[PDB]
Amino acid sequence: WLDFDQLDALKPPSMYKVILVNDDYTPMEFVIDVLQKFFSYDVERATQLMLAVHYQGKAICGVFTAEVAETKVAMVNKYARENEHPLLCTLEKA
Amino acid sequence: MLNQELELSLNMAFARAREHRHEFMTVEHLLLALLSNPSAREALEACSVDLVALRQELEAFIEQTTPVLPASEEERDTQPTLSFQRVLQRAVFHVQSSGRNEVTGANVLVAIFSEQESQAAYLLRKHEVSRLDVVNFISHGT
Ligand SMILES: [Zn+2]
Repeated sequence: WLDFDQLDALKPPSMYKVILVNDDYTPMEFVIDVLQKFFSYDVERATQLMLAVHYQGKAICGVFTAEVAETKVAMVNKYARENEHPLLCTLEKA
Repeated sequence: MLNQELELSLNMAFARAREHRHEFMTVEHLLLALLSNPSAREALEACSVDLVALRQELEAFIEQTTPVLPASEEERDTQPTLSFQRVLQRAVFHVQSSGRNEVTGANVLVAIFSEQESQAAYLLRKHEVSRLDVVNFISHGT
C-alpha cells in the first residue's frame, strides 16, 4: 500500500522514447530481465532488443508520455543499481 | 495533514487504478479524482470549467496512455509516477510555507500546474485555468 504523507499557442506535452544504453559489464541476461520486467516483452523480442543494444550501442524500449517515461527510467535505473550493474536507462523526446 | 476529503479522493483514485490494473497512478488520475473532491471542484466551478468535458478528456487520456500490468504478475503493483509524488509534496510545501498545515484538494490543484509536462496541467490551461486563478479563489472566494 501507499502512504500519501510519505512516499497564445498551447501545445500538449510530447511523448518520450525510453532508451537502454550499452556497457561492457551488464550481462545480456540482465538486459533481457529488464526488458521483460519493466517493458513486458516476451523472451524472443527481449532477446532481439538486447542484441540491438549490444550491436547498435542503444535501443528504444518503448514510447510513453513524459510522465510515464520518467517513472520507467527511474525504476530501471534503480533496479540496475540494486543489482550492481551500470545499465543506463535514458529518455528523449519522441 | 492531508484532510479527510483529500485522503478519501486519493485512496479511491488509487483503488480505481488498481482495479483497472494500471501500472501507474498518474497526475491525470489525480486530476480526475479532484473533479469530485468538493474543495477542488468548487475552485474549478468558480473558474467556469466544463467539468463534464474535462472528465471525458482525462478518462480518455488515462485509458489510452496508461500501460496495464500483465495478467500474470503479482510481484509488482500500481505505483505513483514521480510526477504524482512531486504534486503531493509540492501541495504540502505550499501550505506549510504559508505557515499552515491543512492540505485540501484545491492546494493539490494548485500544485499540478508545476508539472509542466503533464497532460493534467495542459488540460487545465486548455480550459482557461491558471495557477493564480485557483490561488485567488482559495484566498478570496468568488
Ligand atoms: Zn483506468
